[PDB]
Amino acid sequence: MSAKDERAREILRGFKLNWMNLRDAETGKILWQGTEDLSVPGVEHEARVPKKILKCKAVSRELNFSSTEQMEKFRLEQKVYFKGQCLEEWFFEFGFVIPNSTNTWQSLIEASQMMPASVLTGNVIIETKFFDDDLLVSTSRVRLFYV
Ligand SMILES: CCCCCCCN(CC1CCNCC1)S(=O)(=O)CCCCn1nc(C)c2c(C)n(-c3ccc(C)cc3)nc2c1=O
Repeated sequence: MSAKDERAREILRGFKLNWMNLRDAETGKILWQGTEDLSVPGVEHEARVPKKILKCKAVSRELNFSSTEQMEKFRLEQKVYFKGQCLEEWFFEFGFVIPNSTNTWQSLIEASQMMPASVLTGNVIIETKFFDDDLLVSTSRVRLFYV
């Protein structure tokens, strides 16, 4: 293959998403805790989160990942699909990743066009594109329910 395909596969085979917390950015209280690897591609993951998260002005997303491979510029492109059409796009950059390292990464998700939980629940899918700089490594998807 292009050998970039092989590098991308190398990075993916050595990557794990170990845990993720979603916090109310006002209090730090944990609204949702996940220990399963919801970055695995080729599946449609599901996350059931408390509907009150929709009333937080901001959510602090704190995750922990491991990577056997070095990355020059680990970053995410995330698309929020509502009823199959892109509603919002998020961009987050981690930067350099030491080979065989385990790293905690905090990002703030900030807010309007806010719809009720009954409308959003089961109709929101987050597509996450995992890049090292300009190299697309993987794409994973999670469907959100607001309970
Ligand atoms: C227009 C908005 C409509 C929809 C609601 C917006 C979403 N809301 C945001 C708040 C903001 C403040 N106003 C209220 C709403 S929300 O419901 O609180 C999201 C909680 C967090 C959503 N989330 N969930 C999971 C499970 C994620 C995973 C697995 N990965 C991931 C990371 C790295 C890799 C490699 C792969 C995947 N990233 C995830 C992620 O971002």
